Amino acid sequence: IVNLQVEMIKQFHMQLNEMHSLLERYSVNEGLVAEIERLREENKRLRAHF
Amino acid sequence: IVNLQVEMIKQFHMQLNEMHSLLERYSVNEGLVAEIERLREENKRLRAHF
Amino acid sequence: IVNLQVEMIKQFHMQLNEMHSLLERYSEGLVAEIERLREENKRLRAHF
Amino acid sequence: SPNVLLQNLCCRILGRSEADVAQQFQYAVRVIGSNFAPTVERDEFLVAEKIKKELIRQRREADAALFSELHRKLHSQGVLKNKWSILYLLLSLSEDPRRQPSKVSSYATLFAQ
Amino acid sequence: QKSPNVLLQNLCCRILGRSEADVAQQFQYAVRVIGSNFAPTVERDEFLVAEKIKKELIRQRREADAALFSELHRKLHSQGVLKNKWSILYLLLSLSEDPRRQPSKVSSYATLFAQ
Amino acid sequence: MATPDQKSPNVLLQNLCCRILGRSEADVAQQFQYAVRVIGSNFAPTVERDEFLVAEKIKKELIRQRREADAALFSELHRKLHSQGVLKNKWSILYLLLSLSEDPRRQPSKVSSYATLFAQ
Amino acid sequence: MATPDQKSPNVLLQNLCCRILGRSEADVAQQFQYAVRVIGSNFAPTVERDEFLVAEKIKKELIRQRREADAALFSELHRKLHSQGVLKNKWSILYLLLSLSEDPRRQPSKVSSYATLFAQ
Amino acid sequence: NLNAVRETMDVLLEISRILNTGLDMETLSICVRLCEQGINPEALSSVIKELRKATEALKAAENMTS
Amino acid sequence: NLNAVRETMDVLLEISRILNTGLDMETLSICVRLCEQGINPEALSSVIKELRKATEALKAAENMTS
Amino acid sequence: PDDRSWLEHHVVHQYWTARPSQFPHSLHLHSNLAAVWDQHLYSSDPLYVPDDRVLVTETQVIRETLWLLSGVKKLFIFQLIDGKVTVRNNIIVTHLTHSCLRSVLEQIAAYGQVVFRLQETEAPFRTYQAFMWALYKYFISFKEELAEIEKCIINNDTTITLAIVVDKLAPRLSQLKVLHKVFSTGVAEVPPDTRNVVR
Repeated sequence: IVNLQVEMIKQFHMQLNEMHSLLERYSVNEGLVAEIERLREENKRLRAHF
Repeated sequence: IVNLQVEMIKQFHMQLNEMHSLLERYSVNEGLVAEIERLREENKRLRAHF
Repeated sequence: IVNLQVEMIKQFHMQLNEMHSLLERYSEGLVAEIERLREENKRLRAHF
Repeated sequence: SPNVLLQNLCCRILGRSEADVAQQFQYAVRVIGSNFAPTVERDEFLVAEKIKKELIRQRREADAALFSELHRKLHSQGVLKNKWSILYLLLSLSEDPRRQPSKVSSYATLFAQ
Repeated sequence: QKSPNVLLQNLCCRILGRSEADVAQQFQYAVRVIGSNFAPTVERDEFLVAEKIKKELIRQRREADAALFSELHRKLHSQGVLKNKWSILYLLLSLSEDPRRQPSKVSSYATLFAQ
Repeated sequence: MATPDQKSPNVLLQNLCCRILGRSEADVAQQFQYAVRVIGSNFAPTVERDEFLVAEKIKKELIRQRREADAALFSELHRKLHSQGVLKNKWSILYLLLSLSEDPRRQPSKVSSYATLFAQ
Repeated sequence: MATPDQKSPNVLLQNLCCRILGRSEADVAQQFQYAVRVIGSNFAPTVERDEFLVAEKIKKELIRQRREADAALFSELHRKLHSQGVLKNKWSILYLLLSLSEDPRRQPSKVSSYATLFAQ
Repeated sequence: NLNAVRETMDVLLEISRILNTGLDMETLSICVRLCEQGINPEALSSVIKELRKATEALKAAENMTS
Repeated sequence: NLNAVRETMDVLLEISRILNTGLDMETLSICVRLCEQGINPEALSSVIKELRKATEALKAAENMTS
Repeated sequence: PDDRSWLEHHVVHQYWTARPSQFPHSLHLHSNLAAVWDQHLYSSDPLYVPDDRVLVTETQVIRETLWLLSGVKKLFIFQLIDGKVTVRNNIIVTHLTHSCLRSVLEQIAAYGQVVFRLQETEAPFRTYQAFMWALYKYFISFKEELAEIEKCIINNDTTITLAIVVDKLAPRLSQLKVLHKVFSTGVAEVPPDTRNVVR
């Protein structure tokens, strides 16, 4: 029973990490957030240069 | 059996908390909205300064 | 107990995959809306 | 590699392509990756005796003799490194022909779609 | 007094011989197991655990390991340094390996899930 | 010969749930999902797959409940059912009936209203 | 059906958590959620639902713990409680009390502070 | 050595047939190779049971889709 | 007390060696200190088993990739 | 089952089945006296655990009472235990207190128990045959009135209350009490081992 519990916990941890990675891959507006921040910086630079 | 039940409840709670944290980290398009608003304000400033 | 553990792990995996598919289904629309609004604005400008 | 061999075995037994058995392969990998307590018996002779007793319990005395002969042949051949483990596996997978296979209720098929 | 988590992490790194970055999945699994409710150990009595270990070693014809275990237990009892002897005895019993049984070399097949 | 449209086990289970709850199929959707989860779960083989062994176990259980007359009646009914030969899976039906037997002597442990919290 | 204004199981669980932990209801919210999860889980039937069987088990356990005087006191208190007839579910209370009995000779395995490590 | 392997495989197939295990020569050879490579017999037994259940589900799905 | 602690750690190391536990002096000392400090022996045993399983999986992966 | 369920809803509720038939009733204090009493009990004693009570219709209670008085065995509300008609403990009516309903039903059950003892008569001998014949004629005369009451209940045109039924049966109930005492003295008091001549 202890072995089963430990194995289940390990599998849960591995599955949680895999789910985190999968959600990061499929949720991933983060690249879009970075590109929007880059466009904001470029617009700020165009405002400072004008 | 009681230990197993308690472990299952604990694992369910932990997994729910981990899912909440992962969804908060990866879903959160709030940063992308803020960066788009920032790029809009920067473009407005670049238009007003030109 | 071993059978229960293995079945539970299999069910967890299957349920995770099903949940992933359901979330993908329930979470292209933006692109189509953008295209429609672009078409509409171009049509308005041409008509104008 | 053992993984490729297991995949080929699954494909051969199921009669489906490797792509159609992906979920079963994942389940097998999960089961194998779990930490298991040490087996009850690691002695070839104890496993052979358990297999013989299990075959006799099903009133399959001819099958019990055939199993004992096959086990003797396997032991003399010396091809298997873990004779006790293989004998235990075969005993564990043995099915009593007299005990009606608990027919997996058609209801499991309802969720497959 | 290093926190038990940091000590366990250092122990894992030392035993496996890998960097913390290479053991992240194993560290997460270990943290999940340790934080998971585990069924009570087979024996939580120092004397009962010692007697069970002695009986198991004698039944397995491992008299040398039984004598070594008895000597180590006598030394631990006389030293009086450990407050929870039963816990250490249970751990040692759980980690005991039959020296006659060739360590079951983890089949390369476990690597399939590592990727 | 168009064997009466014996609706698939999922539909049959849904109808059974509706009958047991006394609600329409639409009102038991969560219960239907729970049923599907239970049915898809791997169940251990029944302890006894022998009709006569199951009948003897039922008689012994009734005797343990001090229902010796009920044990005799059960053995007689089991003999009659086996002789009738209408049921294809006598062992399975006997196991089901054994699982569904209720001890009249044990005062029903009134299910605390709290159990409903997990029903949602 | 005389249902005493029984504050909801949530309120009762909160009061229990506050009493056991010695903290306010606001500080036990995670523990309250854990309690709600535990209470909502389906539990197997108790080992004994018979008042006399529970009393005999309690007496045997007290004798095994060398508490023969406590076993006699328990039997007398049980007789008095049964005669009083105030409690509707004597078997449940007896089973709970038996399950909660602690041997004073076995040093309480002090729950290591380490459980807090995973909370973060 | 080859004759010994063939004899062992034939004996294993005969044992599987007499015991109604449902294993074919290729599956039996794979199981033998896995056991020789050190696979835990309890894990192997659980895997075999799961594989048999999966094979029955796959055969039922193939018969339903045909 | 220091001599007693050293003797206890040596005894534990000897027991591990006779039992072929695979524990080194530092890991054995950490386990002994944790148990003396009240750590649940089941948690410690599970941690040790998981670390050994991880080391065996890493060795199998290194041997399969080589 | 849907058409059958619609009929079952419109053909009188399965309350006689162990399935709980919830029926709509007026929440007026005079009409919800059972519910108001449950509320007061719930309000008054913090130790009060609500027992599971079966809600029965007054007309349903009347019908079951008539069936008991008609000599029907195996009633749901009134159970026959060791030849004694006993009321099921978990029965409640909207307009009666559990204790009051229990008392009235206990009086009715006592009369029913008397009838039940009288109902079991086999007639093995000429004198016992004559007594049985007379008893049958009496039971016929009682069943006539019982059937007329049942018919009036079935017509459902007029409000029939339990009090009205009890009053209607009062002369018959008195005759039944006298008959029960006379029968007990004439037959029940006769020792079983007495010679047929002596009996």
